[PDB]
Amino acid sequence: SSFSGKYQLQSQENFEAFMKAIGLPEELIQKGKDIKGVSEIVQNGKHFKFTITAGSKVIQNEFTVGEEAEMETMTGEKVKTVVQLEGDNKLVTTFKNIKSVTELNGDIITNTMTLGDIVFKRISKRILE
Amino acid sequence: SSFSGKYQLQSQENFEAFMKAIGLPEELIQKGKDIKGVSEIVQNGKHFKFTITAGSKVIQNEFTVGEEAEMETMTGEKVKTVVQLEGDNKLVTTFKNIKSVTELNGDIITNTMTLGDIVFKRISKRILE
Ligand SMILES: CCCCCCCCCCCCCCCC(=O)O
Ligand SMILES: CCCCCCCCCCCCCCCC(=O)O
Repeated sequence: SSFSGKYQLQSQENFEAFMKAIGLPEELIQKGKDIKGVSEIVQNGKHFKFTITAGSKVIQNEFTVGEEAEMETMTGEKVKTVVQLEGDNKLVTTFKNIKSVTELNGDIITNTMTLGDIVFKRISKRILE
Repeated sequence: SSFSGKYQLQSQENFEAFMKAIGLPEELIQKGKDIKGVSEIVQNGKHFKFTITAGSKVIQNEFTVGEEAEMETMTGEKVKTVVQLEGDNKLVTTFKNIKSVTELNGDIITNTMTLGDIVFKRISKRILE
């Protein structure tokens, strides 16, 4: 129903391979790979505000599902894409050659980002306030 | 008693003035000045692990109070300093020309950094888990 909340990263798979493939500087990969930070989502209907801790960067994006949005990626590049709702608990988007699926299951969020043969997967858990 | 917790930034003063004074690019200042993120402290006796959300950057430092440690600053520079514990609720250190005081009262942390005539103050509140 609602994605809103604060989520702490629990585990992730293939961070280094994915970050190398998108061209992140090696120095930012090494300092960011072991950080387990907190991301915050604010949902108002179809409108989303994301404050994402990804490695050693904080990225803030907003968008409305189904509307074209301009989004900052991990490299700082801005991309124009549309985020779709699949079901009621999955956000799905494509940009460049990446497919991103954000799936909510109770207190667990799983983000899966596929780039060619690399699947970068983040599992986070809702902070219970 | 214990600093351990996740702390969400509530308010801050002189973020822009401090970041300009230490040489951060205006681009990074504008990106980060409105972010109200979560920082995490883990205390075990004299040992502290910090995961700090500072603007658009996440910085992860670790130190034992009273021992010289290398700490990453906002500029990416690693400084060697000693942090001391004053009482049970104040962390005090000085590096370059900055004095930093981190004070815990109840569930509120007040961080005050003084650089010349600029007092950079951050007020953050413990997330009640
Ligand atoms: C679509 C690009 C957004 C920014 C790219 C950063 C790479 C990681 C994105 C994961 C954010 C998904 C939100 C769930 C919480 C989390 O995993 O932090
Ligand atoms: C002294 C090394 C750290 C350098 C980073 C400076 C940016 C502000 C640091 C304040 C963190 C203090 C912990 C309380 C929580 C917070 O304010 O995020």
